[PDB]
Amino acid sequence: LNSINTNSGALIALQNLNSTNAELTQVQQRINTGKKIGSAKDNGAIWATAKNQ
Amino acid sequence: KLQDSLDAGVGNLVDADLAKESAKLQSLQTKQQLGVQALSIANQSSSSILSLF
Amino acid sequence: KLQDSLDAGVGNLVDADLAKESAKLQSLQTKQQLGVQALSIANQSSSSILSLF
Amino acid sequence: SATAGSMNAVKDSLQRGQSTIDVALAAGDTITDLLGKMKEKALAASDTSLNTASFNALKSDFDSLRDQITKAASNAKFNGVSIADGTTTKLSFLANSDGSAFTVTAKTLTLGGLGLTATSSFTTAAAAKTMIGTIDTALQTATNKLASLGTSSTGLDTHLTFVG
Amino acid sequence: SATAGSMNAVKDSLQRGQSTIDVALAAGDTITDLLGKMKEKALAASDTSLNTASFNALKSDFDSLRDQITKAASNAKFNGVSIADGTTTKLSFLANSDGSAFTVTAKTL
Amino acid sequence: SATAGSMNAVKDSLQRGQSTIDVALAAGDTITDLLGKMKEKALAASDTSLNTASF
Repeated sequence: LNSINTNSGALIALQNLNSTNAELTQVQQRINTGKKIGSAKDNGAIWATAKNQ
Repeated sequence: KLQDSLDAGVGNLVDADLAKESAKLQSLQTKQQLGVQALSIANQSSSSILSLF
Repeated sequence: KLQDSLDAGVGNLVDADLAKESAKLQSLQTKQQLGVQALSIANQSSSSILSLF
Repeated sequence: SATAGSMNAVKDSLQRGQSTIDVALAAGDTITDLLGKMKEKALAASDTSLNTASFNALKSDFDSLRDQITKAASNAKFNGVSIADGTTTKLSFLANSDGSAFTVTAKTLTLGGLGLTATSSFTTAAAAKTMIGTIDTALQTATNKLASLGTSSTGLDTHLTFVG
Repeated sequence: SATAGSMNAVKDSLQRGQSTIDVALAAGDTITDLLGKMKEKALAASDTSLNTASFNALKSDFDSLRDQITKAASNAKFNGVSIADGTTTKLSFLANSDGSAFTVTAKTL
Repeated sequence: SATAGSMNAVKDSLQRGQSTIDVALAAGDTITDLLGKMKEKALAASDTSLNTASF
């Protein structure tokens, strides 16, 4: 508490902001490609099945 | 007809529903601005004890 | 429809009401600056008896 | 504090592995499109109604895509190291400050990893009819390999967040 | 004055336990997301109408997520001790200057 | 202050009841459309001029 060498609250706030930025990156990909599974990283089984289909 | 059904199945498998992504984009940009403001409020904490000295 | 209802129930369970949080943040920042000033006034107390000697 | 400062190398290794899997996934997209066009050529060649000229043009396009898969698999590298060229059985990445590895099994995307060979082709309609199922199995195993690399990349991302 | 100055060790023990539980909670969040994806994969594989290839792919992703749970559970440690790794039944922490424990039962993940 | 903080659980149970009634209303809309189709089927079957196969 009352430290000047570290600030845990800024670390937690940065973690939350990073999670929000990751969610925005996901929504931006779903918007700009129009697919919720545009790559194998999204879901490999459904992606391989859609590729074979 | 079978090729049309297979294309419809691939679209059912991978296509995203953009109508939900729009509201998700609005909420997530608002959440990003709120998280940036909260992060700045976390950054401000160290200065308060300078007044005590 | 059941999926939308379950998501609405999760939001009812855990989501915060930010409009209360804004007024709470304002009043608590004011209370924090007032607490720092009161703590400094508490720090000052030792000095008064130096003039007695 | 030393153990806390040691985590940057772990995060760097996870990002390097994610980049390698990204390049491998791009090469895999190319190889799957080429395998689909090769199934197109083989299925067109299987019909007995064609004259010799159409069968020859189809086998020539098939050989061209078969060479393109070889080169596209050859170019799948990131800073001289690859998970899909088949040079190595696996790649290990840092998982913790103590040096524990995150194993990532390699999935070869060259013709030899797909069950095909560089000379592979067809010269008769029955040979094309067998090549139909050969390309079927090749495209199937290629999509399975690409799904495995995608799951490994998602695991790298989750472990990176945990290390942070 | 000695009893008052001995309280810092108790405070340090409580902060140590708080940090250990924080690391365990992060690993538990990862394990819960993995368990949810495995529920989705098993529930998708349960359908009879799938062909063999989709069932094999769902089995492969399920096995991969099962290994990821093992790794996420293994990595949950704070400076070599863990409340969720399962290597110990409980961790004790200082509660007062006389040495009373603040027991925290382990929750294996 | 304890009584004032006690109301959150009441609001939560109230919202839970609203969600349960919403799911019940969706099921009731489906059952109502099904009952209307069954009424049409029985009213069509009631006619005597119909042949055995359509019945």
